[PDB]
Amino acid sequence: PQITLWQRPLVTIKIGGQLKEALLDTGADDTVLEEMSLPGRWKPKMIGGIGGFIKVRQYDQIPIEICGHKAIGTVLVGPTPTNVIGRNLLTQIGCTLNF
Amino acid sequence: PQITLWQRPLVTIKIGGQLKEALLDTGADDTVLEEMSLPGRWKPKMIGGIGGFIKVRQYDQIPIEICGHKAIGTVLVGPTPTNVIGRNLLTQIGCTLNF
Ligand SMILES: COC(=O)N[C@H](C(=O)NN(CCC[C@@]1(O)Cc2ccc(cc2)C/C=C/CNC(=O)[C@H](C(C)C)NC1=O)Cc1ccc([C@H]2C=S=CC2)cc1)C(C)(C)C
Ligand SMILES: [Cl-]
Ligand SMILES: [Cl-]
Ligand SMILES: [Cl-]
Repeated sequence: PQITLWQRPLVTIKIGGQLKEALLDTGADDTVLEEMSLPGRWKPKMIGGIGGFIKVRQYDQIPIEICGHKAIGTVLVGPTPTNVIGRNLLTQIGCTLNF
Repeated sequence: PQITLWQRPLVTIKIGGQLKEALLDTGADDTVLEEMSLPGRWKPKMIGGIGGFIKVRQYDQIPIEICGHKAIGTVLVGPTPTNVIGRNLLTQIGCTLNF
């Protein structure tokens, strides 16, 4: 698809069999979701945003569908204000910025 | 241009007679720059991201040039950890996400 930016670029993702809404964010290195359960072991990560730093749980090699495009990669889980899909997954689904 | 997302999508902007580097951020409603002087009226605003909120000054109708493309819009100025170009200016240079 081609997504213009007059509204927030919110898309449906699927992860762990569940649909969620998430924001496609080219300004984010990483993908970070609101509290949820994921399988396996996690590692610690501190990520920085506009307001400061939060601690999140890092899960690797997680399957996630983004607008129907399949990806498998690192998902961070923590107290984010919204679900955000960052460049780690945007690259997997072949996203670019164009003007 | 077509901008890949293997790396952070940094561009040069011209604003208030200054050249600055900024991040093209489809997840940002607003454009926020580190402390700088701008002409004209402003009003205070709180903006939120990962890590919580910061207080910024909101300047309206500011001319900016981004990768050779002229636009005009609201620019927020304050203690942001990095310069971000948000959707309010990305729309004006005809920037889209594609995959
Ligand atoms: C390299 O680290 C990162 O990629 N951080 C990422 C990130 O925050 N990077 N930044 C992109 C902006 C994040 C976000 O689009 C992400 C975002 C957060 C909240 C919301 C939407 C989108 C809902 C709140 C509504 C309105 N909020 C915003 O639109 C704000 C803008 C006012 C900035 N939008 C955002 O803050 C900008 C940003 C980049 C770097 C840094 C750091 C540099 S040094 C320490 C931090 C801070 C902010 C992230 C998501 C993993 C925490
Ligand atoms: Cl990844
Ligand atoms: Cl504007
Ligand atoms: Cl358009």
